[PDB]
Amino acid sequence: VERDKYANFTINFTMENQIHTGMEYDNGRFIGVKFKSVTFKDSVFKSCTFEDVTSVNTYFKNCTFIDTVFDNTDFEPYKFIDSEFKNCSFFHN
Amino acid sequence: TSILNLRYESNHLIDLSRYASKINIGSKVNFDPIDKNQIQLFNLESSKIEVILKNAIVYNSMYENFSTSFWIRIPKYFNSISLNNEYTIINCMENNSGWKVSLNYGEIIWTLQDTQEIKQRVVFKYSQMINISDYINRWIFVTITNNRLNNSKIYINGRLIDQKPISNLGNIHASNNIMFKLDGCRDTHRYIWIKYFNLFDKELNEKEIKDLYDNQSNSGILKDFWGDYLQYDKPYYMLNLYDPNKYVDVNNVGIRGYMYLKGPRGSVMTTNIYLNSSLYRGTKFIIKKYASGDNIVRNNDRVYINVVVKNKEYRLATNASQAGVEKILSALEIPDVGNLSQVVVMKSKNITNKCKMNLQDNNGNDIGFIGFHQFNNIAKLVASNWYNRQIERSSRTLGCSWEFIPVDDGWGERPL
Ligand SMILES: [Cl-]
Ligand SMILES: [Cl-]
Ligand SMILES: [Cl-]
Ligand SMILES: [Cl-]
Ligand SMILES: [Cl-]
Ligand SMILES: [Cl-]
Ligand code: NA
Ligand code: NA
Repeated sequence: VERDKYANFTINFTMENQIHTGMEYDNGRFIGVKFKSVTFKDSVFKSCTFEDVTSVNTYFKNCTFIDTVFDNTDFEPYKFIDSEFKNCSFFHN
Repeated sequence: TSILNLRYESNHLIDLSRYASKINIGSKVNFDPIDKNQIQLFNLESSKIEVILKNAIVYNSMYENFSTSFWIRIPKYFNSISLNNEYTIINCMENNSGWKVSLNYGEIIWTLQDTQEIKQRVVFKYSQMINISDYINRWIFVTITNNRLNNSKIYINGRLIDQKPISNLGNIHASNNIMFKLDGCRDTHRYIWIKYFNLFDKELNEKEIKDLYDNQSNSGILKDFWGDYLQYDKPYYMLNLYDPNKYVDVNNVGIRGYMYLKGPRGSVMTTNIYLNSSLYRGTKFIIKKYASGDNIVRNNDRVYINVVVKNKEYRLATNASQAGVEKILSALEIPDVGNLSQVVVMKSKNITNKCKMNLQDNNGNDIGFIGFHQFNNIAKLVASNWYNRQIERSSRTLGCSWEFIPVDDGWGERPL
């Protein structure tokens, strides 16, 4: 449209050392993933799924999450900064 | 009694009062094809019903008492433009005099006003930062009564919420017509559900309202969580009122395994709008007809219960000849139930009770109401006749008290 966008994708194991900014992730799966010092800034997450995930020094800054599930995640308040959720389901850590 | 009685009959909405006032429906008013008396109004100029009253019963007095009754299903607010955006849904205001039902984030509001610039508001407030609401996206019975010598009263489900003084007023001259329409609503995807709209030429007392609550509740037809008729061949997520921070699961299919209550059921959350418990959780049930001979589930209807595991349809069953007081339930493959007990009598009342499924064998004997029990710290679904026994002369909440939740646009959670 006029924004960067990466959809219908399933990331299976590990993400390390990347600062992702300005992205829309449409229906992306993060399943069994380990995040290590990864940073998403100024991005949008739509109809995505977080499942059985681990996060070390990773952060979601100025991110809107829409229609996404966090299921068995290690996510804490201090990880999402100046944050926003919209119809997001939270299943337990 | 009624001077207005908006009811759907044949293929048209009408007034069942002698005054038989004329109703002007718009092109874009939706009727529930299962209960057409359930009316759906959109934020569109064409989504509007207008009642042109007979000039006699038009309110133009300073001492005549009146009341209005209706049921409403108000979907959850999803967006921030709807915080502090009061919007009128029913209007009998002519030159800022008359009355109106208005809505706003977490509120249903009533306003009267006279010809001389004085009003009064009564307000029922409800939260959306709450695990399980009685009021979000569920049919609630609203009744508003007025007495000119004292107060206006707002009752929800037969029970008084608030009362505010109106003795200071004031001759009120209301509109000659009532407009059912969302006016002033800044949320483009917004609607209400409305049904059973009544007007009365007096201030109803607190027993007349309970009675109207009990008759219009359609005791004799089971309901889902939201208040609509319970249906066959329709997936429902399950909510146990006794233990509501748990959802239903199956460890394994077959008489080998068991259905159980798993926790903790999570949350749904929109920032500054709502934080609720998740409702779309665990194994879905489907109520199957025993007698294939209308898909409305009624009191004492013998059924089966299907169960969805990993996308596949199974059967709720048990052996009641197993030793012990509670008979533990399993999800069986369907062509393999044999002569295990699976036939369930569905219960609306006795008298109303939230305990909905009474398990029987194939020779007419009660196995018990489906509920749950703790074994080795595993809350397994069981049937037991203790349930059927505590239901004598009590109406409290038990582990057999259930709620069926289908997916709905008013709730707006991601199904999974
Ligand atoms: Cl409430
Ligand atoms: Cl309340
Ligand atoms: Cl709220
Ligand atoms: Cl019911
Ligand atoms: Cl209900
Ligand atoms: Cl089986
Ligand atoms: Na509520
Ligand atoms: Na239903």
